[PDB]
Amino acid sequence: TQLGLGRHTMTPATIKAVKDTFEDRAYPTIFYMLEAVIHGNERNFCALL
Amino acid sequence: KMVPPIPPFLGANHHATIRQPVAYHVTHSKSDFNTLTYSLLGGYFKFTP
Amino acid sequence: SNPTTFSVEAIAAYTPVALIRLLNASGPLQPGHRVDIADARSIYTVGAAASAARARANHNANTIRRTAMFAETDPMTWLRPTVGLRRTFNPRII
Amino acid sequence: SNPTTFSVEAIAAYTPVALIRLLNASGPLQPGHRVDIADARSIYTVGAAASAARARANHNANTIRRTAMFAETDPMTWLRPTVGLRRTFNPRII
Repeated sequence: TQLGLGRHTMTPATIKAVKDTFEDRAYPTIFYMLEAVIHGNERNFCALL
Repeated sequence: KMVPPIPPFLGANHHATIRQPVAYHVTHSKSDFNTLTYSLLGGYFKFTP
Repeated sequence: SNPTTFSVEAIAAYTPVALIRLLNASGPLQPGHRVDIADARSIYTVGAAASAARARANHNANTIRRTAMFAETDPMTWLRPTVGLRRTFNPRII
Repeated sequence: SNPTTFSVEAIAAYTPVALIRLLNASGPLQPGHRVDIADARSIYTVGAAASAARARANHNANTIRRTAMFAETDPMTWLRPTVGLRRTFNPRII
């Protein structure tokens, strides 16, 4: 609390959405497959926009 | 990252009008966006007698 | 295409594999025969990727040719800076 | 235009440059030859702008001519004030 007085904080909307998507158990495995395959290449990401 | 690069053909810090403390004021104050502007205007007042 | 002749799996099988949307794996198998196998696996996917890239063949009367995507030479760059596309549009050309 | 003969880039090149929507630059070059060069650059630019101003040619059958823009004489101004169009309308005449 002492460090974060005037520093940037996150709005409650994105906190609610992000908490829901880490607590989602019906998360599709398609996202895991695509994240495993494109594997952080800019050439692979921008080819699948 | 620690010294602001201002080339000597464009005026140095210790000769210019706007100096380092005004920059340190504007980058390290987290109060508001209205009172920051009025405080910055309260900065820009001459110290001539 | 001849003579090898068709993949019945078996083991060989034939590396292209020039079929489209094959429900041959399932399909019957039924199951695989009594051979040791090691690849099998690799030569199947190598042929399958070819039998999708060559199975493209058409749909190029709808493209909209691929481009440089990012910024790169383009061997002149001395009278025209280079900018590529972000592929967000719909290539169909009608 | 002729005989000069055609900009093959090279550095001559030919100063207009009377083509439209050219996929000539990129395009192959591939790359430029063994010459001195600096300009090139300006001669290309003045030719390209002129080959777009001339490439208008039509679309003036859709104008709706340009107007006085701002308030200026209008060489009488002694029986009528002057006020120009602020062009936010769509000029097409149809």
